[PDB]
Amino acid sequence: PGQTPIRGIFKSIAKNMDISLEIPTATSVRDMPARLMFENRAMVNDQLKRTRGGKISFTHIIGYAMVKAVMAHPDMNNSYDVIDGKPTLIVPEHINLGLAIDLPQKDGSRALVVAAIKETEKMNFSEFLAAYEDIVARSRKGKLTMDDYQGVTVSLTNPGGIGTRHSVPRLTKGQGTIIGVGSMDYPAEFQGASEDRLAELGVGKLVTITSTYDHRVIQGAVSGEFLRTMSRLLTDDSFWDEIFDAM
Amino acid sequence: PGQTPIRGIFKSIAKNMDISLEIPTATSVRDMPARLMFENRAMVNDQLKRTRGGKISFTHIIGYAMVKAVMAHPDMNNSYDVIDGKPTLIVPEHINLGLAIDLPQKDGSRALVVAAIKETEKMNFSEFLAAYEDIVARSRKGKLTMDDYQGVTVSLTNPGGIGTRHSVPRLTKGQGTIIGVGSMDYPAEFQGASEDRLAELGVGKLVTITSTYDHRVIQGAVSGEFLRTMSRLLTDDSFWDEIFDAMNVPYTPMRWAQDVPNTGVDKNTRVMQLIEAYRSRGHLIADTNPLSWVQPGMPVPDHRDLDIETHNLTIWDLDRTFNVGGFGGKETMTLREVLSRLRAAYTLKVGSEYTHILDRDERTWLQDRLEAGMPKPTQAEQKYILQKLNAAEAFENFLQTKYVGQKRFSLEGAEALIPLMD
Repeated sequence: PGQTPIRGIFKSIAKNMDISLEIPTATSVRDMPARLMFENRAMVNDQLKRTRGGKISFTHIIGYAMVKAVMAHPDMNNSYDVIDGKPTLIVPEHINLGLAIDLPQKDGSRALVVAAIKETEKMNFSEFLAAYEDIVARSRKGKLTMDDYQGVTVSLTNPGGIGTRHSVPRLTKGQGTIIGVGSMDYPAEFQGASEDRLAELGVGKLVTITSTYDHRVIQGAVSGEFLRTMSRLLTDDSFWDEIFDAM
Repeated sequence: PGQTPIRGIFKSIAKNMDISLEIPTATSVRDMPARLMFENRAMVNDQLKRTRGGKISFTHIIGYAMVKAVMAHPDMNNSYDVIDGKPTLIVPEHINLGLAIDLPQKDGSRALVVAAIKETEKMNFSEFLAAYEDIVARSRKGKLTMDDYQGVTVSLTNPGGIGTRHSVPRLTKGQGTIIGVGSMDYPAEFQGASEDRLAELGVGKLVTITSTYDHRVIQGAVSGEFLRTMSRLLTDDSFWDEIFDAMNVPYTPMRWAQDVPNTGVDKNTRVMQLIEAYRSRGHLIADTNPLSWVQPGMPVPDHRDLDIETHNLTIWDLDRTFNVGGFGGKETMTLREVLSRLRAAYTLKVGSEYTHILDRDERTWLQDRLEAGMPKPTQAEQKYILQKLNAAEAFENFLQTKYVGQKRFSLEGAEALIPLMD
């Protein structure tokens, strides 16, 4: 009980959130079928088991879909800055994707950091999976450099791990959009029904995806079209042929 | 039409909303099943009706759950301030819960104010309900002081009263989070379906809860875990045992489970087995003891036969209809009505044992008279019972007063013997 100064990484988190108050933001929300993800993921993991490989996750698949969507709609990768006292649009060279890694510290307090997968627009699924697992692996062993925390152009967060349905997050300075992935579960009006009855009707599972963007450089129509493309890819013949070919 | 200056309480509301522009905020949204709330609330209100008490609401239950959740995740009670020009985290002593009371004024314009229930982390449900009703009562009579509007640490709002599904509200300076409660209703794709069809499928009702927090001192993971805990409590065995214990209700609470298929032994067979169990063994849970006393060294008999789980039935069967074979003078009935009748006949102030009798005509005579119930007595009859009770107690007290040491073997404690013999 009482007052105590903020020190350390926590002070840095506080200062950045204060700076972020000068970004005008809007949000879009869309819900998508998730049945084909479950099925096709199971098929890939059966192949890996016989070849004594690993295991792919839902974040891997949604991550790759997000990259393909940004390529289809490049405006989602731009940002805003005032340079020499004039308004300016900034168009980067690469798509660098930031992952929200929740890592406990030596003290015993959780802190969130964003590490980057770099040069993602010249990768196939095999290459993408390797880069992802590289960042995660080095984080646990404590071998991340200062270069890994620089140059992020677009971010991904996953509040659906705990079981949140969707969120409205904050955007940090230097980026144009942040994407959020919600719970993959039956709606709550069906959480007491029998399996037999759900199977008869033909009820599937959901995933809800959000987009929070800077309104000085991205308009609503672009954000909507971005989410429509992601919805199409996760149920598309050509998308799953690429992944199967590569694995 | 035109321009007019803002004056009064409205000017204060305007100024505070302008100050609130300097808080960085984020929001989380989660949807939760609400069937067990409906069921267990009905059971509590039935107890209060017989004891000429009041009525509990959904805000009371969600309020109490919210307090328990903040205790489990204390970071949700903290706030931010700059003191001597340095950033600072503030950790309060108590959990003071603010209620959004919409009260019309003398003028005829509605205004919203936040009053506080104080020191909530050292309360049980009985105490909590009293404090809640205290604040509400004094608000209507216009007897709130200035101390009641100070020291709020966390707030609760209810936009679902009108029927809004969810909201994204503003956070005021001095707090860390605000919680919002949305509509408790079927989704809009089911608002034209039949009751019969919804009952067959097993569709329940929702409640959507939101959390808006200051991101300088609370992170997203904490907010998510907070909502996960609230979801677990509202469907938890131990949570509903506390509430039932505190309100003095004698039954076991309804439990949470999945709907089961009508396979193997049919469900009509199971409802007939439940009727037989209450007729045979219902006296084991009847309200026949004036004291709340269990003798420490005596064995307690098993009475698992009297809960619907042992007969493979669930909350999802309560509004379905079954063949009951003349029970209650009806050929067909719902499981809700069956349970109601059984409990009224075999679990109140009279407990009966008669199923061991071998003759069929004897059994039927007793069964018919115990299920019809006790007829309502006239006023003359009622006054006659009061005269006899008075005589009994008065006689004992007279002898006590006039002959103190003398041995008499009193009937105090058992004065109902006189009207029974009469």
